[PDB]
Amino acid sequence: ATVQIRQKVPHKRTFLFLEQLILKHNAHVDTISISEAKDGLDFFYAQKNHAVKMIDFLNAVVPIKHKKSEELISQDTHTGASTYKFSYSVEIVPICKDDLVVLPKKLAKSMGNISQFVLCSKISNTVQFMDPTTLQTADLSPSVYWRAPFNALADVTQLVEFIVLDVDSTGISRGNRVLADITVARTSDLGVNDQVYYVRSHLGGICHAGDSVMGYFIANSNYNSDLFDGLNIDYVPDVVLVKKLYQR
Amino acid sequence: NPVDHPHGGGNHQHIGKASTISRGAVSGQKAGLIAARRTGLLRG
Amino acid sequence: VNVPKTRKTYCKGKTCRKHTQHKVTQYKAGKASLFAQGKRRYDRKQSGFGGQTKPVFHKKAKTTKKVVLRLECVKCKTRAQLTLKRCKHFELGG
Amino acid sequence: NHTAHNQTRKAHRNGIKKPKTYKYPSLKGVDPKFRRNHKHALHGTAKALAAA
RNA sequence: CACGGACCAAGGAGUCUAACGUCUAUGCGAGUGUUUGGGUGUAAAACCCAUACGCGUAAUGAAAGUGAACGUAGGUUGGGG
RNA sequence: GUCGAAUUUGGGUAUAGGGGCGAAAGACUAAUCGAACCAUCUAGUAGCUGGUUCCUGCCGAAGUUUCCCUCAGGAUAGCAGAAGCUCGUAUCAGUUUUAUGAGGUAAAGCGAAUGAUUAGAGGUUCCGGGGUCGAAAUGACCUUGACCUAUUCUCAAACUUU
RNA sequence: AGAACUGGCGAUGCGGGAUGAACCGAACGUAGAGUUAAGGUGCCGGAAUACACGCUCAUCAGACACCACAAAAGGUGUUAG
RNA sequence: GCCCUGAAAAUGGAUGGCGCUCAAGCGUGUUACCUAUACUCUACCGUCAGGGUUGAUAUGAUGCCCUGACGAGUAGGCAGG
RNA sequence: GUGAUUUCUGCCCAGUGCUCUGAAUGUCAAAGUGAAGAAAUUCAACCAAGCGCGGGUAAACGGCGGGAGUAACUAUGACU
RNA sequence: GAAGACAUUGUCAGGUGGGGAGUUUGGCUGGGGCGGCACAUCUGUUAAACGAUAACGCAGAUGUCCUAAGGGGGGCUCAUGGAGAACAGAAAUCUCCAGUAGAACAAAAGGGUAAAAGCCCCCUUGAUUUUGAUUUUCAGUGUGAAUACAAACCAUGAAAGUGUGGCCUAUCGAUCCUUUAGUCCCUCGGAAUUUGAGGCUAGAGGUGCCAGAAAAGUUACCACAGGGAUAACUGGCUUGUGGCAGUCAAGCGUUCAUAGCGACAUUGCUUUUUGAUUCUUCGAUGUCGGCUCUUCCUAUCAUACCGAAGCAGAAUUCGGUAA
Ligand SMILES: [Zn+2]
Repeated sequence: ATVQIRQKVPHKRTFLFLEQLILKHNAHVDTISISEAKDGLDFFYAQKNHAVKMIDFLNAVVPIKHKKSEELISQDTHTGASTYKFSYSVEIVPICKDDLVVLPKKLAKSMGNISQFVLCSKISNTVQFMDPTTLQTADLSPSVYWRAPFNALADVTQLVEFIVLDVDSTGISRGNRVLADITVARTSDLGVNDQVYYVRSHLGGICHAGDSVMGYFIANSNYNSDLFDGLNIDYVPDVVLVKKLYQR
Repeated sequence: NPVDHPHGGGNHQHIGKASTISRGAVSGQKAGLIAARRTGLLRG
Repeated sequence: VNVPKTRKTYCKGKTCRKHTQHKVTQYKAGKASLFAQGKRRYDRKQSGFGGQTKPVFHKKAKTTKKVVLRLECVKCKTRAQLTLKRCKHFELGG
Repeated sequence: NHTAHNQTRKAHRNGIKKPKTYKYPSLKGVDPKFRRNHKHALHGTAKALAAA
């Protein structure tokens, strides 16, 4: 038997987190070989049992969808019981950890009437989203994802960094985070221009005045996705901050 | 068999989906508990 | 990509017919009015029984758009349309 | 899946023919600045040899 | 050691129509087509016929529209007779 | 197997086809049931099987190109037949010679690239990346990242001068 | 399993390889006479139990290419060097 | 070089068979011979091509006559019956 | 739904269902209202159920896995 | 007696609605199914010295990036090595010498390039308008991309010149629909004006299954038309692997290379098995084992006769003829 782990994304971020945590959890006890592939890998096993054990391990940390197919090796008669070659297709959700997502309309209305223009916030057995403009959270299971799948709007490689010119912390806080009125300037714009951008970020306490932050920039971007073209363009912000670039 | 009932069919004898039907369900779906606010034994 | 907010291009205007100076902007599509002939015909075909009668395109594969620049001559206000390649980022060099 | 057997025999049954050259090839692909003048040169030569 | 056939007789399968393409025969020929109809009849035949209409004589443009001789209807190269 | 009953049975009567009835087998509904029978639409459609009826003469192939939800099929070009038409030995030709071009295969030479070199004496440059967490203020770990000087080995075999 | 060039079979009979779609010869109207190809000439079987020089005796010899199975390693068996 | 061993598979069997041992085996050479629908010559049929003949004889030239070459064929095309 | 009697029927309301005698505008059609216009029309406000939020329910569908630390060494079918 | 302009009923409108209805559920493929995209493309190699040439052959790549990384011009020489200079060393900055490209040219690979196509500096918008011809894939159709001019207008340079994007080879898209730009041109057909709509010429929004349908499963209750084009048992071919025979036999067997066994590698056989194709049967060749019964092979377990041993006898071993 073999399991074929795939993720249809260039930057295999959750895949790299998974191959990091497999050495912590030590799930590679029965691996015959580790073959590479186009965008995932293959684990090979001499029995169906550790294939099911590896899938049961992946289904506790990774949002997956898997099948099982078979090839008849040899039909051995006098018993009627042939032997088998089994192949499992473990496919990860293609939304990584800090990804700008435009959710479907009825899906966004289903999960708590969240805003349609969200970030991803945590990858686990389920996929967690986050509104940046209000501290609002939603959860999407892999089974509900794969009925009508969708891909992220902008990858983590589309991030451009900014300089935090002001933090106004006059927002409403949930746990571990706090809303703000952060005034940022892009560090290809300050030094030549003199203009800024106001955002209601969820990084209202993680970054102070002056430091470098990293986020998406919608105003210069050029998207082609029907979910984004259905959005009201008067309510999509210009900047979405995702993470602080802590220099050390 | 699945012609005869919403509960029918299968390789084991199980209902499969939730057996509390809705109140606004049509005639032919109402096979179970019709507008069940509670279910189950309370304490005994 | 980046483009300057102005460029000296050939103006096809009747009074100019020369290299004048154009202000460039990005072209955004119109509002897709409701009395277009293929909208009146579509509504008349959709009204009734029969369900969805026209195909609804689903299998999208592109991830960018072609950038169209609208160039307005400063002399005679005649406009032209250039097109660039597909890019993911596009701003104007103010 | 692209077997080129019998294709040369099929090509050589009805011959492989030359493109049959003529006098005065077409001036449709030549330089237009030359062709515009060659029109006037031919017209002037005809009008000269007409009244001779 | 693929499928049909035990044998015999009779029946049994590229037809007709509407609109067309190429080629051929015929009639007339910048015209052509009598037969919707009328007259007539030895009576579903044959014979005779007006007006229209179809195609052709002119194209081009989305359309409004415009609409084919500088010249022994042109010059050169071959060309049967 | 059961045999005094949830028993067996006659006659009457009710339920009719996407309907009935079912102590539930998709069972039964006139030898028909995972949707009865009869007539019509109907000579339903089939890129799929089978058949396709006289003789002789002359000429005679293709299983290949391109596109197709295309691979038991079409269109398209090719091969082939028929009708000819303009001419009358021209222009040509699956061929050779002469002159002049293009090639980089055989042969010929050739020596190095790191993984597999049996890696020695080891270097210790401590160069970070990636991921998780991180009111990121400060930063932790999962880690991986370099052998180092000469140089091994008979051809592994990369490549070109001709 | 997949290609390159040519020839062929498919579409093809005839002489030969006992027989065989593809090999050798040679492509076909109906006959007569002559000469040959590929293959053969003890007998079946048309044709030399021809001629010339050698080798081999096998208690499963060997005899028409495709072709219808054969190696490494031995034998002072025999012959030649 | 030849022969033997190495060389084992299941119905009874295959240089085609009988059989062959100074071969009817093997290597090589020289002749003679056998015979295909092939080559050569002749006759006839057909097809194609070229040419002659409306002197005017059966006004017909559809014919008649002279010469040469050729003839395989599935799917298929055409022609004469 | 389970299938006499005896004896039990544990822990989960996150998910999916069902339900509510909970908040009230977040979305919200047709009609109606207002504004611009010559008008066709366009825009805006309001906006019912439903959805979303909040609660209940497992003899409803169903589910019942792991890691670290507790000193000399061990981590308990213990405690964090 | 109750209810009362509310229910009811009629018509529109939103929610719910597998209870029911109609459908669909791509292709390639060493079977199908996963996986992959060999489905639109690019480089080297397969590929066998013009061109053409296949495989789910191999090594990679594309769906991007750039107002400069486009265009013109001017200066200059790169990687690397050596020799020197306070801190300064392996390795900061400066100077000289050698330096045919061993550097760089956005990105795969290949080609190309030295008063450059590289590195700096200056000026710019030829990344423009009009449509034709041509090359590649090719039907000599489309799409994409290039090539050389023509008529304009420009840029740069003292000038000759060069420039119609990127040094070259990839970097992308029809009809219908919507929308923009232009003559402000045509039409709304009884005649007008203004909105509105429809046209013409060029673009954009997209079909990546990339010459371009809008689409989930199951059937062990299944059905039809066919298929040995293709899996199923049997055979045919094949020997990787399964078995046995010889070949050199390191050593072990008490220093006893063979009375026996065991290395590396090595030649080869039989179909009596694992595998590989798909050739025969898909208008059916009845599918495991056992019972029954006959015959054949030898690669001999026993019996017969020999020979050889760390064979004294006894018992064993090994070998020969032998079915
Ligand atoms: Zn102007």
